[PDB]
Amino acid sequence: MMFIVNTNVPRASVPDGFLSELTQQLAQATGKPPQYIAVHVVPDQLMAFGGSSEPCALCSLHSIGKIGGAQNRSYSKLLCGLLAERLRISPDRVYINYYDMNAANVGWNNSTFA
Amino acid sequence: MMFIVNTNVPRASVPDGFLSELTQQLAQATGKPPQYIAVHVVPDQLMAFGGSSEPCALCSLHSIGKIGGAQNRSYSKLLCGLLAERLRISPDRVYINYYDMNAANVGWNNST
Amino acid sequence: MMFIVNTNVPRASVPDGFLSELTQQLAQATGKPPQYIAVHVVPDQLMAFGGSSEPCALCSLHSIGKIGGAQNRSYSKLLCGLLAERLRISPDRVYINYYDMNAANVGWNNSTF
Repeated sequence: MMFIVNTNVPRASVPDGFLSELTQQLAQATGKPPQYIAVHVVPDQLMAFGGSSEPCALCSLHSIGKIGGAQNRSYSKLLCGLLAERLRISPDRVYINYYDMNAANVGWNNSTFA
Repeated sequence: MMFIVNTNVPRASVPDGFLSELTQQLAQATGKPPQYIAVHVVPDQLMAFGGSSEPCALCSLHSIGKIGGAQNRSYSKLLCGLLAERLRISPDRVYINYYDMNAANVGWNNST
Repeated sequence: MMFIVNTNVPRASVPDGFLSELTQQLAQATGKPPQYIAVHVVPDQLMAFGGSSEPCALCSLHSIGKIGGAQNRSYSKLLCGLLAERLRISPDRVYINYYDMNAANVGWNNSTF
């Protein structure tokens, strides 16, 4: 599983420990063991949301399964909550794209997961 | 809706106002209200297009609907035109990937 | 075809020829002429893989065709081999997402394919 956050919040506002927090909370919310979980945060980006350059984030969560209607609602509350508390980004200036990956289309260590 | 541009053009070649321009043009071209449009530009990238390091761009347009055959053609003309006039990138060195997102797979404001 | 690598390896550890090597190897592996292949490498990223900040990569390969079960297994070998030799990333710390793109959903040169 992979979680990516792109944000115009400066690097200095990302707390020490944020990646660890994300890895642990995602493991807890999805049930995936943390060992299979990757996390990627990209600060200081040039972006706009609704024409405004106030703090925002564009994110993506890729997973083989564990994606659907109810789950994604629950992840969006979790992740917007984390972005608001830790990076001070308003939840209405966050988008998160969810991707249910086919195991045949995910490579890892010289093979795929199919 | 979100539009992302990754390019090897340096930051100083991105005009002031380019993100506002993109937002307004995408609203006009797609009919989405501008308040739902997010834009993201990433300059100074390490990339190659066809083995060459001359100016290029790799882009993505994600939208809940408003994606399809004719529409994507029309967006590619708009967007390549913008990248050419504004960033001086040749249209034959631009790729744009279009994604029709399911509303159930887009989170926003604590929900989907 | 486009291939993107995001990694926490610093920019100075990415060999200057890496982008061209990727282009050429992908052309050979997929049969796409190299003039159609774009490559993008993003170093110095803030990332973790399994909670650990040791070298890792998150990658994507997008292509109109040339994507499927067997092909993707083959590309993962090719690309883990390259990342291991050139960026010294362990292959068990690489994810690659593969995307078979509809030609209608790829723009290029003012139109789509």
